[PDB]
Amino acid sequence: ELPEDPRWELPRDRLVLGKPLGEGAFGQVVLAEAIGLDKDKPNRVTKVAVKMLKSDATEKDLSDLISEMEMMKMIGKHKNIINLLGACTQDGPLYVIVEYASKGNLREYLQARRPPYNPSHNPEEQLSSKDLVSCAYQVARGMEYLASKKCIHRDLAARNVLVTEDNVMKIADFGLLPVKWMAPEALFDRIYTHQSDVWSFGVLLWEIFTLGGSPYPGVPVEELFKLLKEGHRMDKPSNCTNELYMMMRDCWHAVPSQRPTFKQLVEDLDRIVALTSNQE
Ligand SMILES: C=CC(=O)Nc1cccc(CN2C(=O)N(c3c(Cl)c(OC)cc(OC)c3Cl)Cc3cnc(NCCCCN(CC)CC)nc32)c1
Repeated sequence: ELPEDPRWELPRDRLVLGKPLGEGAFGQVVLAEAIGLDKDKPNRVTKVAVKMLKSDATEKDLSDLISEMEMMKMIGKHKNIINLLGACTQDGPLYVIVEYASKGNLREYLQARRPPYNPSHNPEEQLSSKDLVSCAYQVARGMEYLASKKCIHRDLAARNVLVTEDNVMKIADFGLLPVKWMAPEALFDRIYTHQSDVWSFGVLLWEIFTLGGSPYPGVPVEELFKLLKEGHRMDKPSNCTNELYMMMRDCWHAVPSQRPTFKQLVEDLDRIVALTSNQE
């Protein structure tokens, strides 16, 4: 069986399992309430997300779940990633307990906040110019942290960033459609690096300032890798500054070594957030 780890072990009865949050590839996720997660305050209830194996699951799904958990232990804590909070490993089925993000993925969040095409049946308040740039900064901070711990994401996109109740951006699914976020060298040669994540961040920036737009709209998968070699880049979003468009373009450098780092992107975005007003 799985060995115990008392750094992360929470008893099974301390977890009140709630409604489904989504069905992942490795397993199913559910909303839950953890009693006495902070052992200093044992009478408190904390809303958490809980990952478990599906009904029709195999030995490969178990080892991938265990690998994700163990990877999350090593990477450590940061405000702008989904953090490991605990695990139930002993009594029966494996539960992996992580932070909960009540507002869902960044793409749907942004799409819902478009002016009333807005696909949501429940629209929300429009995001200011400073809010959009702040979102990019936080996502860059998370990636800066992940990169500093030698973690290569391999699928950074607005759909894999989650948003908390307090509107904190959190990188999701980092311890493991998609071709349009891949750098040419990842798409062609399967070479994933921190620089290929930087390319992906550029597509994520374009998602932010299109309020969750589909990149390369109407472009087939077969056409894209040719068009990227020819030097095609996405045009500036209608409601985007030239500075922020230049940042996307720098992320989309054909030569990987010429892309900025997340360290530098965080510094550039820090300056732009200060220079951007809330009145816009
Ligand atoms: C819009 C849906 C949406 O974004 N769904 C979604 C997207 C990605 C991931 C999930 C499921 N889930 C994980 O996989 N997460 C996750 C993550 Cl990101 C992870 O990467 C490090 C590792 C995990 O297990 C080890 C889990 Cl469970 C945690 C999580 C946190 N908050 C939510 N809120 C949905 C709260 C969504 C509730 N919505 C109403 C139906 C709000 C619009 N969902 C989480 C759901």
